Amino acid sequence: GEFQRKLYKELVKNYNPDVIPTQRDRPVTVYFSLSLLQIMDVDEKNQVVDVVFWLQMSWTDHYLQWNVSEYPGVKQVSVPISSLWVPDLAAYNAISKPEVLTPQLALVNSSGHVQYLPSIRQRFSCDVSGVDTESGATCKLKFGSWTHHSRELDLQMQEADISGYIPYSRFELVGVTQKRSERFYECCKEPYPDVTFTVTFRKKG
Amino acid sequence: GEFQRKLYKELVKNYNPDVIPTQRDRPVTVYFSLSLLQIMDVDEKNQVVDVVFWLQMSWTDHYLQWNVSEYPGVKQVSVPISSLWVPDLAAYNAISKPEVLTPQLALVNSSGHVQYLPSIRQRFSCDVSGVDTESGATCKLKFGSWTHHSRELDLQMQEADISGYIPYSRFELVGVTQKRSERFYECCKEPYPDVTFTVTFRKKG
Amino acid sequence: GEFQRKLYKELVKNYNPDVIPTQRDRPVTVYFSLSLLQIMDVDEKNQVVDVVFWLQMSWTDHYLQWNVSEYPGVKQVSVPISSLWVPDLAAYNAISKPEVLTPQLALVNSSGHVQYLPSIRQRFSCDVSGVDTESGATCKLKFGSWTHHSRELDLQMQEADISGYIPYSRFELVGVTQKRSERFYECCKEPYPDVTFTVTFRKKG
Amino acid sequence: GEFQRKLYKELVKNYNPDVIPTQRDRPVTVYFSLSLLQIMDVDEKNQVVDVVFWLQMSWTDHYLQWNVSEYPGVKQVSVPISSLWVPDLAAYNAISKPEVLTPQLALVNSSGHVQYLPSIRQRFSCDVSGVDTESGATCKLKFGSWTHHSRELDLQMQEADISGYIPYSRFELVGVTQKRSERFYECCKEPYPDVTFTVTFRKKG
Amino acid sequence: GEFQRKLYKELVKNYNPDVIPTQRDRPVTVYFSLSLLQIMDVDEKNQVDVVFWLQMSWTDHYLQWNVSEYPGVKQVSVPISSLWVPDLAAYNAISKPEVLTPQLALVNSSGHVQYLPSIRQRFSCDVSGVDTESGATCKLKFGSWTHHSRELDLQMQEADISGYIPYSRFELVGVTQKRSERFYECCKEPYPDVTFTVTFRKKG
Ligand SMILES: *[C@@H]1O[C@H](CO)[C@@H](O[C@@H]2O[C@H](CO)[C@@H](O[C@@H]3O[C@H](CO)[C@@H](O)[C@H](O[C@H]4O[C@H](CO)[C@@H](O)[C@H](O)[C@@H]4O)[C@@H]3O)[C@H](O)[C@H]2NC(C)=O)[C@H](O)[C@H]1NC(C)=O
Ligand SMILES: *[C@@H]1O[C@H](CO)[C@@H](O[C@@H]2O[C@H](CO)[C@@H](O)[C@H](O)[C@H]2NC(C)=O)[C@H](O)[C@H]1NC(C)=O
Ligand SMILES: *[C@@H]1O[C@H](CO)[C@@H](O[C@@H]2O[C@H](CO)[C@@H](O)[C@H](O)[C@H]2NC(C)=O)[C@H](O)[C@H]1NC(C)=O
Ligand SMILES: *[C@@H]1O[C@H](CO)[C@@H](O[C@@H]2O[C@H](CO)[C@@H](O)[C@H](O)[C@H]2NC(C)=O)[C@H](O)[C@H]1NC(C)=O
Ligand SMILES: *[C@@H]1O[C@H](CO)[C@@H](O[C@@H]2O[C@H](CO)[C@@H](O)[C@H](O)[C@H]2NC(C)=O)[C@H](O)[C@H]1NC(C)=O
Ligand SMILES: CN1[C@@H](CC(=O)c2ccccc2)CCC[C@H]1C[C@H](O)c1ccccc1
Ligand SMILES: CN1[C@@H](CC(=O)c2ccccc2)CCC[C@H]1C[C@H](O)c1ccccc1
Ligand SMILES: CN1[C@@H](CC(=O)c2ccccc2)CCC[C@H]1C[C@H](O)c1ccccc1
Ligand SMILES: CN1[C@@H](CC(=O)c2ccccc2)CCC[C@H]1C[C@H](O)c1ccccc1
Ligand SMILES: CN1[C@@H](CC(=O)c2ccccc2)CCC[C@H]1C[C@H](O)c1ccccc1
Repeated sequence: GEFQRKLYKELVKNYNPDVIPTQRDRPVTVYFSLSLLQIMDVDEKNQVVDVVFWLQMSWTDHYLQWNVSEYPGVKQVSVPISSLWVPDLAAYNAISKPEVLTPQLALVNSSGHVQYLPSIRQRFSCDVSGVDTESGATCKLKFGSWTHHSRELDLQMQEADISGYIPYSRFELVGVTQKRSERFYECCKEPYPDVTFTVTFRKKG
Repeated sequence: GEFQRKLYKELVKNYNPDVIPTQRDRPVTVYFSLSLLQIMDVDEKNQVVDVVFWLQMSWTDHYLQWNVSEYPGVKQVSVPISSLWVPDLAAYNAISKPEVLTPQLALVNSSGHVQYLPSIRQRFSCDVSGVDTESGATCKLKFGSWTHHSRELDLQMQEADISGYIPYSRFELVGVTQKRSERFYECCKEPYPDVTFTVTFRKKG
Repeated sequence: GEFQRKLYKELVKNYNPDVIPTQRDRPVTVYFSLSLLQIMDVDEKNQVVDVVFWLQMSWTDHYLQWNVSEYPGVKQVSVPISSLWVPDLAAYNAISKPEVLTPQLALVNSSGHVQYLPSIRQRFSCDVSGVDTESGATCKLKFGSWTHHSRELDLQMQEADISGYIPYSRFELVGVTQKRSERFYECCKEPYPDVTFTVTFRKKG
Repeated sequence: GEFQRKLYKELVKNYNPDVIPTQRDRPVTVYFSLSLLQIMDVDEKNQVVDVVFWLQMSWTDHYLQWNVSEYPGVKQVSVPISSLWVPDLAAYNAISKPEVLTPQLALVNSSGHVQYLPSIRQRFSCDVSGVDTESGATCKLKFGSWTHHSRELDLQMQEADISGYIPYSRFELVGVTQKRSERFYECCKEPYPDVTFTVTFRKKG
Repeated sequence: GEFQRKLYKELVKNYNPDVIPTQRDRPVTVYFSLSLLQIMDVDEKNQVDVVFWLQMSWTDHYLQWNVSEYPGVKQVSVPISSLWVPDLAAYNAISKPEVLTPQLALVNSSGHVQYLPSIRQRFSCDVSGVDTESGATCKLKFGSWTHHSRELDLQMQEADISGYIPYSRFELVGVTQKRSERFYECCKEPYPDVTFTVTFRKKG
């Protein structure tokens, strides 16, 4: 429709995707979830794990809301992420650039709530020593904002999800636990929240 | 291509390729089919298939129609996909980005019917255990829109053909099946359709 | 440079690189040749041949012509292919993207004749069964417009060249034949021409 | 506050990111530091070392400061590095392109002080012969500006950090030492500074 | 600096990087040299890998300024996007060049440009004699892909083997350089190429 086209036009007007959408007194709450899909490979020589996982990120961008009466049918839109602000979450212990497997698009409803849900393949540093033992190996996948502290970006975990782990992998996914931490570095005065997903796994047999 | 040069300007005038071209608010019906060309490799350790395949996607974009009496010779135009809306179809169980082998061009006729026919190479998660057996290994290649539900994008399948499959391959096709489904996700209130290409194959011998 | 600079401004003005420069009842004739330089590898398990070759494409684009008197001294210009229309030739049986090795520039003279001469590495589907037999293996490299039928794009062979084939190669180049075909598809009224290069080769024993 | 939005647009206004922000014929002082995270691999045949490290770069950009009373709650911004000048530091003995593992953003505070802190994977030419010996192997990681001399870009080093080295690597990090050098080249009229990080390491066992 | 900022603005004004800055209707003279830093690998089966420092320099008359008008500014560092660069091709490369260094050129007030990319690239070569005492000899052939010798005058400077790493498994026996001029039965004018010949053998 032309309404959806006017709306797309207006969402981008006077909008800078480099500007985190805070409102004074308020940090941007970003809800964050990682679903492990497949353990692609263990490098026992170089201490590396290769994983495929589904990230779920959502937050409210209040510069992106619209009155639905002015845009009758339009209740959500699908938008390329280059055109809006997205959390600068970094994989603290990645040793490779992420390979995004899915279309780089976000959903946005009329309250300005954004949902961005990439599927990603990425290699991480990990001690994979015990992978062929009963206890298994344990990898920490650690994520957090690279440039935004707690009072700018409040990173929130959502519940752990192993439901997506492929059942025919040569690795048995023993468990996944998660932890949110606020670290002080002393670059900065402010703490930076990070979310850590702890994956325990072992060779089947 | 004098009339052709005039047409190309009018088509891109006030056109936003981020916007799914609904009307009513009809879903855009998208016709989808996969023709399998070559099974490039099986990874029995990591459970992956490497395949080369030919997609056929077609849909009607109503903003892309013209009066043919106003452009005498012009029945059809060849257009970069970067300038028009294309379905955001994702391979749900891919573990690599799709590698597009063919020119990224679509054919558009005067009533707005678009055809995009890329040949593609891509790796998928798959249990390839029984590839040495006589019942062979079965891989599900699942495709669907990433951000559009049923009432926005009506994904319909067109019939499979295996005649494109290369005959001098080390794998033989034992079975092929396409099938459309409509599932709910924890996600959304609207169902999302998908098309699943199920292929069964084995080592020759 | 004085008139060259002004001429470059004019060639891109009112010019659309997406529009095939046909005229009513006049296809764009595209002269096309392949010169094999080296056979990098043969994959007998996966049925792939890895080749380096030089393509030579030439055609006339009447929108690219100019009056030499108006630009004295300027008889040809070197132009990035991104800025002019180029033939959308695809490698039909390629299983990888082409790796263009040379600068992506085309030479254009004042009557609009374009020459584009890329050196390319690409991998193709092929039955290399006979590579160690020295009746040899035979690969067919197949090329054609992906979106223009023969009354839009008139694909013409020119005599192939093997003088450039590497003499110290692991593989002995037995011979190369070329063939222009015109094939119909159940889809379209108009046939689509292709050029196929048949290369026969064998390991040096 | 929409003061962040106001500030960003002022920062990029009348600003060129290709221009090093010198004042008064005074050089831009760039403070530089390297923290070694992991030695991914040693290639003893081709004499290559593969490493992941964290660079710290900071400097003052006088064009990028703002009076904080004019933009109330804004004390620092997060900014894509393509919108501001950043040091063109190169690894002089790298044998691969640097792979940047983190978001390409820089922090900037109101007095124009910038912090850019990429984590990076890169391979370096290095004599890795002694890696099995007790004295280990020694690799110079040599960095400097590619195009700015001492009087434009005053490269200074802060102290390196081995506290980030992963404890479960197959290589023990014996030590990292750093040294700042400055030399004339016969090529150019002005001298160039460089910072070299000398890494000693051996195989556990 | 504010002088630099407004100088940059002026250099790119009306400037088209696609246009070889021929003046006059003589060539742009392009000075060209190669410094071998490391032989990374040989593929004796497929007959093929090196890391080298290219040096290129030429005058772009469009890029001159008067230093009186820009007091401090004697040279600037610009992205090579923003200016014309030689379309030099590696005639026998079998891979795309991986450019290791920042893509920046130096330009001085006379419009003299220096572009010194460090590059890793694979080349076709008969490496079969590599273990032998006579070694393997490889040719690295470079030249303009679209400009003939009266648009682009390719000239070679002396080669630098001082940068070759001493701890390589290959010993660098010798390097020579030659400028040639070839006519192709197609194109009126000749096209000049500079070819660096590299002889090297396995140590031990
Ligand atoms: C766009 O998507 C977002 C994400 O789904 C969506 O936002 C959510 O909206 C609901 C309802 O407006 C929010 O729920 C509210 O939160 C507060 C405190 O957190 C509660 O107090 C509210 O609660 C209720 O209890 C009342 C009793 O006094 C009842 O009368 C009332 O009915 C409520 O049951 C309320 O639940 C929710 O917090 C947000 N979530 C986020 C992450 O913001 C938004 O509505 C969508 N936009 C549109 C236009 O649909
Ligand atoms: C543009 O292409 C479409 C698809 O090939 C043509 O449409 C079909 O037309 C037949 C009869 O006209 C219908 O029975 C089908 O249901 C149509 N299919 C779809 C998907 O719409 C259409 O005729 C072409 N337009 C022109 C002007 O030739
Ligand atoms: C532009 O280039 C074309 C192609 O090289 C020139 O045309 C050829 O002209 C020769 C004689 O000059 C003929 O023998 C060939 O058969 C032509 N080839 C083709 C493909 O047409 C053309 O003359 C050039 N124009 C100018 C003004 O120099
Ligand atoms: C911007 O950041 C810089 C660097 O963090 C701040 O400066 C340092 O402050 C300490 C404490 O007074 C000094 O000892 C250092 O010498 C400063 N470093 C530099 C490079 O100047 C600076 O204060 C910040 N600006 C504002 C407005 O907060
Ligand atoms: C710009 O650079 C060129 C080359 O680096 C300078 O030119 C040269 O002048 C010296 C002595 O005057 C000669 O030995 C060189 O052979 C010259 N080289 C060339 C290419 O002409 C030139 O002077 C520089 N411009 C300024 C303003 O310093
Ligand atoms: C970037 N840094 C915080 C800011 C900060 O610490 C910092 C900033 C500037 C200078 C010095 C330190 C933000 C959150 C990430 C953290 C980075 C971590 O050290 C790190 C670096 C490299 C690999 C793994 C982890
Ligand atoms: C992408 N997602 C739906 C959209 C959506 O989930 C969603 C939308 C908005 C918010 C939260 C979730 C569209 C239909 C597919 C489904 C994805 C499937 O679970 C999936 C996830 C990861 C790998 C493979 C498959
Ligand atoms: C793309 N196709 C023709 C058009 C067409 O078929 C077509 C048109 C419209 C609708 C459906 C199909 C144009 C000429 C090329 C041909 C390609 C060949 O099929 C093919 C497909 C996959 C691998 C190798 C070859
Ligand atoms: C690039 N070079 C200087 C420029 C310059 O030398 C030069 C300039 C002009 C002409 C000839 C040489 C600038 C500062 C860095 C220095 C680097 C080193 O040379 C080098 C080159 C190649 C590989 C490793 C190291
Ligand atoms: C491309 N060719 C000249 C042009 C030309 O020959 C040519 C032009 C037009 C028509 C026919 C041939 C320009 C200068 C470079 C030269 C290169 C060499 O051919 C070549 C081709 C492929 C791989 C290696 C080398």
